[PDB]
Amino acid sequence: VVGGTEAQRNSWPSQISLQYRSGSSWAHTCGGTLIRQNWVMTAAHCVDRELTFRVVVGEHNLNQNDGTEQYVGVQKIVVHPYWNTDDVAAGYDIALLRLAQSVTLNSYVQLGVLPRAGTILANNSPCYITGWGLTRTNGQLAQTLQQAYLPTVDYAICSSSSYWGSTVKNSMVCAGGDGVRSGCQGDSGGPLHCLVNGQYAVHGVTSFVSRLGCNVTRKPTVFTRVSAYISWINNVIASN
Ligand SMILES: *[C@](=O)([C]([N]C(=O)[C]1[C][C][C]N1C(=O)[C]([N]C(=O)C1=[C][C]=C(C([O])=O)[C]=[C]1)[C]([C])[C])[C]([C])[C])C(F)(F)F
Ligand SMILES: [Ca+2]
Repeated sequence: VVGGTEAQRNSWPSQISLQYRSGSSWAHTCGGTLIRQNWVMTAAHCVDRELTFRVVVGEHNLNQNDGTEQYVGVQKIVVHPYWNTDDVAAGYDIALLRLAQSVTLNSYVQLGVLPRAGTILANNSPCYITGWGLTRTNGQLAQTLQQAYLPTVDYAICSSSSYWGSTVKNSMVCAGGDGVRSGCQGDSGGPLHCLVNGQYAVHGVTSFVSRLGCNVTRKPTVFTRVSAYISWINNVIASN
């Protein structure tokens, strides 16, 4: 997150860290959202890769023992069947991960609230991106979980030529584009939390940014629209 602030440790309890094995160690690669005690929602591009993964729930600081983490294996990966490798603009950038165990819930570990199917946010709706991604274009991961306020940019504006044009589809959410705040590498797969009728729900799965940088004016961060995939999600869970 470029232009982030440190999240309180109990603000975003559905955020997870998706990590890959690196020798003797584990490295954060993507975010995700805990959606069942044994299921995580992330981006397809995070997991359509030759890596071995684990999930950390109750994670705040990637570099320090928080005393709240649960570390769990990834047992099954279900990428959306219409995802195309290395092709974010074609959409379908979503995957579900069945965890090797069911995590226990607490103020640091909660299921993400998902929107009802079909729900679309009014332009300029209040949302926060969260994650440990780069804090500057070509920078480094955050240590502590970051948040940034990214108001939505509706499809009509976002798909206009001054914004993303035809790159953006109606199965995506755009948010931000102020030139200061954005997602950046390592935020991918995490939640976009939007406040509607007094409740935060996870409306987006972080997907991609501009070829010119992370924080680029009129190039909002782009997310998979969760509410377009409710039936898909439910079918995967029910079949696995
Ligand atoms: C995420 O944390 C990360 N996402 C990305 O880096 C994604 C994954 C593929 C590359 N990518 C990008 O965001 C890149 N953009 C594009 O590849 C792209 C831009 C424009 C168009 C188009 O048609 O208009 C098509 C593709 C940029 C250049 C890095 C963050 C940024 C959410 C992780 F991948 F894990 F790093
Ligand atoms: Ca930690």
